[PDB]
Amino acid sequence: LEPFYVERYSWSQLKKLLADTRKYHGYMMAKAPHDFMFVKRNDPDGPHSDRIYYLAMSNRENTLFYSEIPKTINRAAVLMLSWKPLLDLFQYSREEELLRERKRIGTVGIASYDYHQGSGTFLFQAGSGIYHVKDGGPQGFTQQPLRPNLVETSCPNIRMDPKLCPADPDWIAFIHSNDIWISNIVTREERRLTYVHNELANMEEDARSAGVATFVLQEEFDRYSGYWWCPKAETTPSGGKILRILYEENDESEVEIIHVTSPMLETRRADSFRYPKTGTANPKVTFKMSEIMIDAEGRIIDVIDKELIQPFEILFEGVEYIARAGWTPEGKYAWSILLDRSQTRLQIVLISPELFIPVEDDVMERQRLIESVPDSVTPLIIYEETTDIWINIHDIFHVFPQSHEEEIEFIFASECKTGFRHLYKITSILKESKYKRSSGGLPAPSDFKCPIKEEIAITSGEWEVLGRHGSNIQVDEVRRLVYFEGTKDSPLEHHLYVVSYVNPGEVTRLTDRGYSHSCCISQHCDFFISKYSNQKNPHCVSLYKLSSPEDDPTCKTKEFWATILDSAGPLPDYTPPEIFSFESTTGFTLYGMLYKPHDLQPGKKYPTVLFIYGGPQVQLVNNRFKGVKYFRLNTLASLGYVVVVIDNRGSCHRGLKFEGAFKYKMGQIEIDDQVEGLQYLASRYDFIDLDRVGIHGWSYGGYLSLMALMQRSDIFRVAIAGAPVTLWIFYDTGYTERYMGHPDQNEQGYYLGSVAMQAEKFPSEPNRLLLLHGFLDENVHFAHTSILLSFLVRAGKPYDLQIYPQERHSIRVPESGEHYELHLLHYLQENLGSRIAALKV
Amino acid sequence: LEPFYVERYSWSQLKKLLADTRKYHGYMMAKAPHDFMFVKRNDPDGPHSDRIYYLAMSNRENTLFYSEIPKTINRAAVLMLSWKPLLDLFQYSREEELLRERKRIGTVGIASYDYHQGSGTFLFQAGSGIYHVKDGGPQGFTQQPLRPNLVETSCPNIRMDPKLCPADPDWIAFIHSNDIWISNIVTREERRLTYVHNELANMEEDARSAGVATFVLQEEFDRYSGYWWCPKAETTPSGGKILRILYEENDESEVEIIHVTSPMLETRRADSFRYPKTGTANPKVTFKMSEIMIDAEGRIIDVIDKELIQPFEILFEGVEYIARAGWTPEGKYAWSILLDRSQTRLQIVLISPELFIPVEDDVMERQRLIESVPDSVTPLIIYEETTDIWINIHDIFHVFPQSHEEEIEFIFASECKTGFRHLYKITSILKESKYKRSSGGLPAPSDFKCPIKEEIAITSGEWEVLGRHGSNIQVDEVRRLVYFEGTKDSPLEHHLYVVSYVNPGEVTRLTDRGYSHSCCISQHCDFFISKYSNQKNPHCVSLYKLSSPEDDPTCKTKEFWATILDSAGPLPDYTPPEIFSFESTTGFTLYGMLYKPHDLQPGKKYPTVLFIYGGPQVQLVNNRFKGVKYFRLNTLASLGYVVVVIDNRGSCHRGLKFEGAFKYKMGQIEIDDQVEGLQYLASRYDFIDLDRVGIHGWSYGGYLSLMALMQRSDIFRVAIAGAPVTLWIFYDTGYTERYMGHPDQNEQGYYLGSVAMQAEKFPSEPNRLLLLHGFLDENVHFAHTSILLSFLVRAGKPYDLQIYPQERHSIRVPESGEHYELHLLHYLQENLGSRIAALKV
Amino acid sequence: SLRFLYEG
Amino acid sequence: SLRFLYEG
Ligand SMILES: CCCCCCCCCCCCCCC(=O)O
Ligand SMILES: CCCCCCCCCCCCCCC(=O)O
Ligand SMILES: [Ca+2]
Ligand SMILES: [Ca+2]
Repeated sequence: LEPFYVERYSWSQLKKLLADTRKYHGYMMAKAPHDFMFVKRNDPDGPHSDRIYYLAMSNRENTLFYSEIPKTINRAAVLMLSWKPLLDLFQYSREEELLRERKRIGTVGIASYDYHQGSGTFLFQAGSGIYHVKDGGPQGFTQQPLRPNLVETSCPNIRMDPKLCPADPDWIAFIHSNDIWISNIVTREERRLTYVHNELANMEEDARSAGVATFVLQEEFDRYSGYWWCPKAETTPSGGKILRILYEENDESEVEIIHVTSPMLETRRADSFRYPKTGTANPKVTFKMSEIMIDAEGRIIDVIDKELIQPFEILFEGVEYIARAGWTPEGKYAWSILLDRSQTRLQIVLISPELFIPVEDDVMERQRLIESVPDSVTPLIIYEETTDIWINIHDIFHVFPQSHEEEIEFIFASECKTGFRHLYKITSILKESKYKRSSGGLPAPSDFKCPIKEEIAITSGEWEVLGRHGSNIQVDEVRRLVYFEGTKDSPLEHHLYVVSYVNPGEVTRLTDRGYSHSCCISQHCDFFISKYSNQKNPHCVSLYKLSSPEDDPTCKTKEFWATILDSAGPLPDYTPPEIFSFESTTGFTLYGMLYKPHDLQPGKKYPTVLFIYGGPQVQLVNNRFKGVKYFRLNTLASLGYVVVVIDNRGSCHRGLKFEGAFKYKMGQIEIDDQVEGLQYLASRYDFIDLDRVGIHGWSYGGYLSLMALMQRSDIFRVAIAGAPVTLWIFYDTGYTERYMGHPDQNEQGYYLGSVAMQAEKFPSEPNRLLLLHGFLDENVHFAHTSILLSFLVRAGKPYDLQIYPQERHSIRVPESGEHYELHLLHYLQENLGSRIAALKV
Repeated sequence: LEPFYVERYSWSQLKKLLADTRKYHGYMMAKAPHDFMFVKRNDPDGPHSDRIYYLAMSNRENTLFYSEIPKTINRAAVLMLSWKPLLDLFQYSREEELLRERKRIGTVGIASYDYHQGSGTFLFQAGSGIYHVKDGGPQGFTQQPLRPNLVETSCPNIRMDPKLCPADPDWIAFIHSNDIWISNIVTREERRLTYVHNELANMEEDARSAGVATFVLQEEFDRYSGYWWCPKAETTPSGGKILRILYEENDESEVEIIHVTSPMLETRRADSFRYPKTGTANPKVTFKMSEIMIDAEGRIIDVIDKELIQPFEILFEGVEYIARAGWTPEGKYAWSILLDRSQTRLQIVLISPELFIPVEDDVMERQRLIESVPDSVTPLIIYEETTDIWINIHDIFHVFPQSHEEEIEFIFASECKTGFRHLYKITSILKESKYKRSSGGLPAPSDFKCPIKEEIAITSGEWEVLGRHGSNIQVDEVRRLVYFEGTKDSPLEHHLYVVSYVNPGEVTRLTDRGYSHSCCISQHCDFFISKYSNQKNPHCVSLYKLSSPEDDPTCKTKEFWATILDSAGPLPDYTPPEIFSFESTTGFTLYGMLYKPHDLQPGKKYPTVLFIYGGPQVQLVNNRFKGVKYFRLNTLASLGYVVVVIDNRGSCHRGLKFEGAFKYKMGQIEIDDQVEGLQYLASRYDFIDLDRVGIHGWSYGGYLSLMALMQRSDIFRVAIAGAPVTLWIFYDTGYTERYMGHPDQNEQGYYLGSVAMQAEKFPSEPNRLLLLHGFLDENVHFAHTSILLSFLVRAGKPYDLQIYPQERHSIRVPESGEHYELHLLHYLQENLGSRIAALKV
Repeated sequence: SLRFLYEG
Repeated sequence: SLRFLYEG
């Protein structure tokens, strides 16, 4: 077995190669239809049952389209639904730019929309403008593009996070300079609701915001809004009504201020950021309520800002984070999912509007308002759970209509019982609490807890329900079923399932095996759409009609109705990887992907590149098309590199115990799994040259790339670390404390997990360590690299470095990505793959 | 002729090599005795005529020593003066740290001292403490170390820039939080004089300072103080006196604020700096006077802060910079050397104390004070000159005792007449001005000009007097001679000269040829000390007695008296370079240095490294010992590199026309000279391999290293650019506008001179461009590199980068320097010198 | 989240 | 001044 040495191209030739191969992947990199919604035609004579609305990209911008769902189909042929544009043609700020980092939005245009069923009113942001159109309500259905109607404003700055009032579709709310405003889209009345922030002041002396999710909640809990409309209006005797907005008010005064380099490099300046680093203060939080009195003809009479009767820290003992919030369907209670600092205790807490009283600096008039609120009105902890690993926040929470006065019925999901995420139907009793506010004491920990009358497991087994990144449930309250996504058939594939929530038993899979599926179920529960792919085939989007057999409504079947997006088709350059697996000495089956070198010569061994992420909340190895985002792994295979990817312990879609393997110990176990899987492949496949292994990853992947070179220089010849964490004390509260705890309670884990404290352990040979980092990174600060370099210089160790001066924790400018790919490919050539690379040692 | 390939050592082996060779250069890197002062014993029975005091380093700290100068010597033997310590043993802040960058102080300890002749009082700063001792006055001479006496304070922060009042050695002044304070070292009374700055405020809303030189003046004009004591006290009828301090008050409100990364990288923060970038506002400046009334027993009665009768912009039309200031010897006038923005007009202006009136916000009482000042009291422009190149500010300015009322007599130096710096004795008439303040108009440009009665050239020729970096004159007012340093014998050697200032003719050289000399002349004009070296011999310091022949006091001779510091001796590793020269096509003789490869093999050609500075205010090529600072050029020669250094057009010590060659055109002409000299050497010496030339330099040297690779990629294989200017708009007013003008008046020069605007012109082959930069650099901001990288990434060009995260525009931490030398040496090996480097193309 | 974004 | 400082 002699070594294969890759073709040694020049910098200009590699640029040409990469440019040519990028030229046939413009149509691949295009957003599939998403954010689907079904609206019934209610037209017996007409040929269509439903109209579906969705966001899609027809290099075009993201916009609203509709398609017509027929009542009947020609089952011989395949129906391709034509895309009708909903909107006519039209005539970034810092906060848009940051939100797009926090939401991980790579695409341009309309990101989302609201819809009010009763009126047909769409509300959506498009650039700076907030816009509305009407379709599918009492006013009927358009047969041509609608003109977007601008919501006019006197506000000077960007309006963010617009939401339609479900109680009245004439009203919207939005955030402007970190305060809540409302606007009427008919009358054009505009009103500021909160006076908490001053646009003219400096952030160093102006740290309060309202209706806004702060950095940690956007980055670590995927919560981007901080205010929630009450879904129902209270009628007044006058003939008007009261609209309500629950909102979060944040005070970031005690949160540390860091400086991130300003994008305009010519200014030689730096922007201030409230960044809660691990073990330091998170923002001081509380709930508030805006009470908005409207008259008979829609004009604002008054606005009363209201606060909790007692402090947040008293009423919600031990709570750091408001993870989620909303309202019950009738608007009687506001709900909230609350976490403690360690993120090992979750609480679902109902909050009545009667807990809020008007804001009053006058101590006399305030004391009258406190005593006017009854002692029976109190917070109701309807659910509480704990874990020795961590609470993974998700978006599953369904509240049923309130049937009895002193009961609430709901579906929630949890990993706390069995160690896998399953659905549970829960019924909680809303007792009058033991704590009485008149007595003048403080409430004990358990005084707001509700008794659990019923707790039925809807699903179970060694597999999880999916509740993140769009995955959710859909409840059919008529047939008493719940649709959900899960890993029951395979950890490598997501599938749509259905089950009864009254007498749970049979779980019916509604999607076909051999693909992974991301699904949307119609609100009417008679259709679902699946965005699906596999390792060989690019993503497709298809509509499926649901129905029951005549004899049994419980049982659910499906039938292909139409294609929304057809597969682009197998690309001739692209050879996909093979999924492999191996029984680890740790007791788990670990999955991987193998890209064999193209035109594999027998009796020859090839240089290997281990692409790695290896961190929580991600699974790289599954049955999906990897020819868009990981197209360059195939490019590496086409030049003669073996490419390997392994999902080590700690990765997701394998239950909480598997994910919990690296608790307190991040960086210590991951490379063992990677090397084990890499050694499994080498004994099985003699074409893997273990003398020439490279490792490469971004963020957590870059972190592990450094850990690999530090811990196992015997295995890994080169390490290319992209935007790595080199020091856990620099990273934030929400992430670090969840996985690693407080720094003082894990001194050794923080030490061992921080490569910058262990600079002496890196190799004394050069051409083995390449650091890459976006200069403007506000997530993984450039100081991770700068401080690592500082200690490498002190320890006499060599390094290579590439900065991307226009980038944050992402690559958005095309030239940056092109340079990165070019430099990486050239680095691997000169220091791992090529013939000159072998001579260089 | 076959190529020599350097020995290919590992990273660890090169570290060993460099460490070993650094081990015998601790004693070499030690400060020679400096800041000499001569004090007469006045003891007829005693064996010593003088005691000399000086600062010196005996790894030790810099401290005060004294030595005894005998009346007679044994002329057979050589007297070694023993170093007696003046001080006993004792029991950085941001502003010390920055001052050490601005002054280019590499050493530690006492940087300077004051001395009051009449009392023997020394004043000096040592760490945070201001200290005093007494020696050589009425109280006599110590025979043992003196205890430093701390000047006690109630000030919380660091006290900077302490100065003894020459009128009263009980009083000192100092700067504290950018305000002038005074302190009495006997009574311990302490008083704040200016209330212009608030220590507690942010610099963004607190931009006024008093007694302080701002950034541009410290960095570009070598002025570090902003206040000046009046040398004489005015007696009061009461029995006390009035002491005076002239000071500069600065307002930096309109000066741009940039952010430089904070040294404590863990904070992820950035410090604010007032940085006047080219074409933007410099600080608003004016003169002020503090009038300090003291009583009979030394207590402060009152302090009256005083301002100019009319604004600075009115009284000193067209002036941007206060380059220098001080007082006439009797304290009758304050003087100032003033520049316009373009730095093509200098003015020497006398300023009477009667021009200043008390500060009064009351408009009634102010108008009485304005009219009380006579119209005859006015600014007196005693000298004015212009140039089409630029004014080089220097420290030569001697004012003679005032003999007549309406005349002032002085020596100044200038390049404006002939294009070489020469001494001129000038006599100016102090007329009553045509402008009258009562009439209520404004003064015309010429209204304050004084007629020049006499202007005699003391020196002349195609050679310059030296007035910078310690070089100055010493005037013997008895014998009517002036001692000065100059380039008359050679541009490669500095020498001490003497000449008459009454009937100037013969210029007698007092130093021996074959060495370059830096000299200090005794205040009594009967001794001089020379710090001298040549290319072969390390620096020596010797004392020489001066005397005249019996027949002619005009003629001056010298005699070796004693050795202060003996030469360390020729170091065995170190082979010095040979100075060469060549007639350029530009019409100038250009000088260079050549390090031949050690153990030169015949019939073999060696890789060449061009070390470059090539910028204004510096001469690299001269007859001095280069085995301390440029020891690693010899190390490069010892491994087989030819090393070349050339002083191109624009460098100094060759007159103003030679220096003026790159006016408006920086970066455009320098590489022609370098290549010309490099090609001269290659035709003469066949061992120079022109196929393998590298270029390396710092600051301006790094700038030209980039220009070399950009303009002449045919010549230069690799370029190592240290802390380069890549964009002239980022650099400051004082430097850039002097050499390149305002950006709008030189659009093409700024464009052509900015490599970041020309990223496309860099090579598309990698391993040819290495950028080095201190991350904390407040002079040449890291944004020069970051923006260059930004445009290189956009243009698809490769680069290598090394950051020194603990460094500013200097390398102070030993580990940084060691890593730099190691990485550079390894880079040259792998990409220029070695056998693998040849294969790599 | 220690999760980078690059789509090409 | 575009003048670096390094003494070794
Ligand atoms: C020429 C070689 C280029 C290699 C391409 C690598 C693609 C990088 C993708 C960056 C994101 C990885 C983390 C994935 C995740 O956490 O979702
Ligand atoms: C191993 C090779 C190391 C090369 C040593 C180079 C010395 C660098 C000196 C930096 C300052 C140059 C500018 C000189 C000046 O302007 O005074
Ligand atoms: Ca997020
Ligand atoms: Ca200076």
